[PDB]
Amino acid sequence: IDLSALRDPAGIFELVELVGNGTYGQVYKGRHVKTGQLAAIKVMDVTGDEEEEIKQEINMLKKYSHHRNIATYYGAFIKKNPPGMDDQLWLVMEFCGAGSVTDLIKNTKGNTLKEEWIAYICREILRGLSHLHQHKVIHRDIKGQNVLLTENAEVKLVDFGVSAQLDRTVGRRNTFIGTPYWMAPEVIACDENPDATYDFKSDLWSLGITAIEMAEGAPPLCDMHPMRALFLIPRNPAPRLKSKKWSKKFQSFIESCLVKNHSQRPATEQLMKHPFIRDQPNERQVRIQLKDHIDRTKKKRG
Ligand SMILES: CC(C)(O)c1cnc(N)c2nc(-c3ccnc(F)c3)ccc12
Ligand SMILES: [Mg+2]
Repeated sequence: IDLSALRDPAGIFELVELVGNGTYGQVYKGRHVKTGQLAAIKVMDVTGDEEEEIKQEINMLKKYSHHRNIATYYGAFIKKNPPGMDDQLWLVMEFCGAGSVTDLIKNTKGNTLKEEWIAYICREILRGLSHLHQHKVIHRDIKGQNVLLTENAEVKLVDFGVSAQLDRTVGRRNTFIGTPYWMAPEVIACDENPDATYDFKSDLWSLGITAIEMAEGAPPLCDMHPMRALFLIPRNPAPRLKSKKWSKKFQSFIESCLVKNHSQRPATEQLMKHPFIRDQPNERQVRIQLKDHIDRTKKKRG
């Protein structure tokens, strides 16, 4: 890509406010100057050292974010600064006004979501992942914070900042990256074993952890230092839901994502056939319930 070809955003997009109290770093609520359309705008310095990472992120946004379960890319802008000073890059995308899944859990009594909500959100994440995996992309940072909701309760993935683009379906990677509590054992192995590798199945493990996060309010081992969780994830039994209150169908779905040996872990197509994902006869009411929660939360703040 050509960063020099990018337009200055003045008169096109404007920054309104930093989002989520800094939880996502330099991500802003923005607005189109002419139409008033909202957007999320990620702001970064263009240093010569992060060129490959910036290119990977723009390429993912440009090529794959049109899918209904990914927050859509609107374009990129550059604020040029004088010689010796770093230019700033803006990546502009769809604004998911209802916030994250982590926020949904925080704003729900008992910090636990109903199974029917978890089935709906997991299916939408799996559809977004299936689209990415079909295009040889590994997201590598699936977690509740990167799963957002629109005001209409549509589910959208964000943040391609640590993603990978493979050359073949069976392609492998070895970068130790991601968020510890959600990381698959085979990704964790790359920190201390230089010969260890992984593949796209790592995203399905992260999805299973995200489902536990929605059910129990936090991923397993959340109450421990991340270095201790990294030590335990490869050696502990695969996580399961603690309570037997959950349906056997949901318990079975978690048992399916959370296979430690990734060679034996299912891909998205096999997981989307699971009865927990496949059978959703109340999805219309789930979306009404989610929209009612969204509307109430918006009113409660002021
Ligand atoms: C309302 C909310 C939860 O603050 C929001 C809303 N809409 C978005 N698209 C957001 N996007 C990101 C995001 C994070 C990392 N890399 C990105 F490319 C985008 C973060 C927050 C977003
Ligand atoms: Mg989209």
